[PDB]
Amino acid sequence: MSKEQVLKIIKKYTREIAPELEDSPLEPTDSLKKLGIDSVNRAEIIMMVMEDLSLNIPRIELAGAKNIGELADLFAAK
Amino acid sequence: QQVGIEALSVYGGAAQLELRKLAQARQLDISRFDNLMMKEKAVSLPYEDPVSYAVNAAKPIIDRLSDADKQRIEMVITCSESGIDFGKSMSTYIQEYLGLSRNCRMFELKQASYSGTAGLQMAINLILSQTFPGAKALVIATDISRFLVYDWSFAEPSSGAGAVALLVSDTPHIFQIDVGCNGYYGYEVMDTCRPNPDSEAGDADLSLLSYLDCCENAYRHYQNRVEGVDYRESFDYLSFHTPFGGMVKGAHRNMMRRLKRAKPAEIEADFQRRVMPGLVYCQQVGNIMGATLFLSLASTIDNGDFSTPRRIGMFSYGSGCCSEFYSGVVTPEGAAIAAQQGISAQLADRYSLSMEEYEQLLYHSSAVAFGTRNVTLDYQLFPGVWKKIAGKGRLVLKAIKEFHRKYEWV
Ligand SMILES: *P(=O)(O)OCC(C)(C)[C@@H](O)C(=O)NCCC(=O)NCCSC(C)=O
Repeated sequence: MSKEQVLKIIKKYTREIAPELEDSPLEPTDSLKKLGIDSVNRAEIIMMVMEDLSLNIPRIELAGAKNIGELADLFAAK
Repeated sequence: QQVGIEALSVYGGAAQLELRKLAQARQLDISRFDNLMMKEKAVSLPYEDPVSYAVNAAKPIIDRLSDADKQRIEMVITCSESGIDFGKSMSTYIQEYLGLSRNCRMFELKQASYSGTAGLQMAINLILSQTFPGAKALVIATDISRFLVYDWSFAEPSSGAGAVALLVSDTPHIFQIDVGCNGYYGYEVMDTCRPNPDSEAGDADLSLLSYLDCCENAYRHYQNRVEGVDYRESFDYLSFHTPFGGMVKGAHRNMMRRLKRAKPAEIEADFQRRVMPGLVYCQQVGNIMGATLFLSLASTIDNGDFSTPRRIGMFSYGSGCCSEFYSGVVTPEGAAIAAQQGISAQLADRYSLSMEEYEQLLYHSSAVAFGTRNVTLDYQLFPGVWKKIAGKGRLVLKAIKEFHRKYEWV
């Protein structure tokens, strides 16, 4: 699966976690914090994406991304 | 062989800050911290430190003991990430001001917020070793957040102060431990740390993911050792290290989803029944580090239902990291004893700081920075706070003289 495909899955769960962003555009340089999703929900998004992709690895391996594009990259690499 | 907590006593500080005032002062929505289940954090005054917090936590336990039973305390373990010396344990001061026996092993234990559980397990093993039949251990988890005015800014809303004292023995009136029912898991990770005195550094997002990984793995280790255990059916309540309530809700949800494939409404009902009782006192003190899981246990006991004996599952985490899942049982009698401690009343009688007083307190905290050789405390820094302490038989830090800390009962 591609970086761009993964990014679309991240966008879906972000909009699901934060319904006020249903219609707004989401750039790969947007950060969940500035959007601004709270600490628990930022982890929830990561875990939903993991489960969607059946990725059974330590959650900490998805830490450290500064924006959703970098998060897409992180997932893409696994 | 019977073992566990014979007595439990808490000190939640002399003052607290309402997080809604912190939000209003940062022009955040008041619901931000409500969303995260945070209400108040306890705040240490300059004339308090982890020793005074520890002594105030333990004093009621020692006060109730016979001279004979007090002399049976032969180990004092202080569990902290807020130490005051690189070599001298706080246990020496604690022994001095509680009047404990000189025939006593004394030391301090460190692994972020896992410290308390580690101390408790060591005390348990002393009892189980049967090396000294009748000996008791005093384990005190004690921590403050003395941040000076940052690396620590991320943690300001959550970083509290408190201590919980445990007396551990072969007559566990409060919490009877399930012996051998332990799972643990850890690895090196830079999630948060305290690499400079009076500070903290970290990536909170990494720490939450690490907490979740450990919650799953420590429990799986327990499950591998305790045949037939079920995450819903075997535990009447669940207590957790609680950096803030919202993340405990998230962890419980993750566990229920994975282990029980539970649906969202079912998970939220289970949360309210089994986890919310433990969060009640935690929400009034904030993250009190190594003591938080023990405060959650005390909260579960006061706020849950103990009309028949109940099993509580305990999850401990400390950044860095290490974690443990373990369990025990509380009876109706134990719950009745714990209720007499009056924790809720203690917490309600603390001084409610304004944002102005809080900012001044941060500023004045520098006087008692780590490494201070000489300082004489002004107890009238905040006259109104003093009025809430004076006459209650509280220990406070009076002075440091040539690095020697001196305390006073006020
Ligand atoms: P997010 O919505 O960005 O908010 C994070 C908050 C809760 C504001 C922040 O204060 C936080 O995440 N604090 C928790 C960090 C922490 O202390 N974790 C627990 C470790 S206890 C320990 C030292 O082991």
